[PDB]
Amino acid sequence: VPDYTSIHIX
Amino acid sequence: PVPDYTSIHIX
Amino acid sequence: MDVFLMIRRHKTTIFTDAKESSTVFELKRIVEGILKRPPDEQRLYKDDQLLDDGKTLGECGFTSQTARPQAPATVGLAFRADDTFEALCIEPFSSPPELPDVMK
Amino acid sequence: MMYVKLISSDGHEFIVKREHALTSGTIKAMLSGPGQFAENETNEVNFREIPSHVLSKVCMYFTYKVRYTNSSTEIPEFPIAPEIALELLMAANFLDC
Amino acid sequence: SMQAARLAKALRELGQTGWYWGSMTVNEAKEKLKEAPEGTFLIRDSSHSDYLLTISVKTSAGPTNLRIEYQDGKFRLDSIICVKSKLKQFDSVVHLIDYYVQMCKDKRGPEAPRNGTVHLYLTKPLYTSAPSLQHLCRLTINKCTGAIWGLPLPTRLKDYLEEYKFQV
Ligand SMILES: [Co+2]
Repeated sequence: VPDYTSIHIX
Repeated sequence: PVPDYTSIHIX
Repeated sequence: MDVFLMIRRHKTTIFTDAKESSTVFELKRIVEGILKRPPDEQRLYKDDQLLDDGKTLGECGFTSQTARPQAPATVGLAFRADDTFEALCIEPFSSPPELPDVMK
Repeated sequence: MMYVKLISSDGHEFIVKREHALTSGTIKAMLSGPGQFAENETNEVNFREIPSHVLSKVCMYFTYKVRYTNSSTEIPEFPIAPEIALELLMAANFLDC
Repeated sequence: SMQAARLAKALRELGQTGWYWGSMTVNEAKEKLKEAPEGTFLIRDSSHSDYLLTISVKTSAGPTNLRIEYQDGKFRLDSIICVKSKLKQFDSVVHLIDYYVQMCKDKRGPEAPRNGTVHLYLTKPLYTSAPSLQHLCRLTINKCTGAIWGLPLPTRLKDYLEEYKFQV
């Protein structure tokens, strides 16, 4: 349901 | 390789 | 290494396990200790194919990937009465009702 | 004995290991409960409202739960088809497992 | 409801998941997720003093750890830079994981990046123990529909389904 988001991990 | 502990960054 | 099986005959189903390297005859000994009938009065099947005592369970097609605990493989069981064997018969399970409208 | 017989509502007889059947709390209270020492005891449990297709699935959970309890093996998924999920939910709640 | 009751319910839901490992060091999490597919995750106790929960995830470059912040009655992921409105926060920590697993159902195989800053990915958990058959049926039902109050079930069981509406 929620829109995809590009999540970076640093 | 990835670090043992990381935090997220939304992009 | 361990394989998980459903030995079925008529309305009887046995949930048991064995080693993939163990043989069909050793599986008939496990049945002998449960249904009280000797191995020479037993016939084991995988679908329509009859299994022979010499082959191992892995050679018959029962591996760790096709005989898992959450999905055991079915082994047919036919008994001998007097001179001739009985025909393989497995009573099917019941049928679940059709899904509700909101489900799927 | 090592094995116990579980009979479904439609007469199907499932023979499973006693230690596996004790995963159900209801069955454990029945086999390991009160009784009479001198009287004969039946090694069969009858379920009048659990069908064979549901009871066979419950037994697979008994094998699944005991196999992956106190073990280092990675626990795989337990496939539950939606067409039996509600019947299975009612039986699981009744058997306390 | 007050803050302590919300947190107690969130911790109860954590214990019902089956992928909460409690005490677990960083290396033990690296061993269990060394050969696991990308997206396999688990929640364990945080060895840090200012945190309570930590996610161990198998990413493109191996297993890592994400600390879960708990501020003002809501659970959040540790972030290096954030805008408060743009960071998801929920009273239930299982709701937080279920939120990102659902979002990452449309994540990009060949179309995925191959080298650079690693992208987060969550799919299936790594169970430490087999959950109850009831809970497994609850997950299957939840993954099938969200309108549980029309199902042919006794009202007692409908309350059980309402206690855990997540798909993971
Ligand atoms: Co990128």
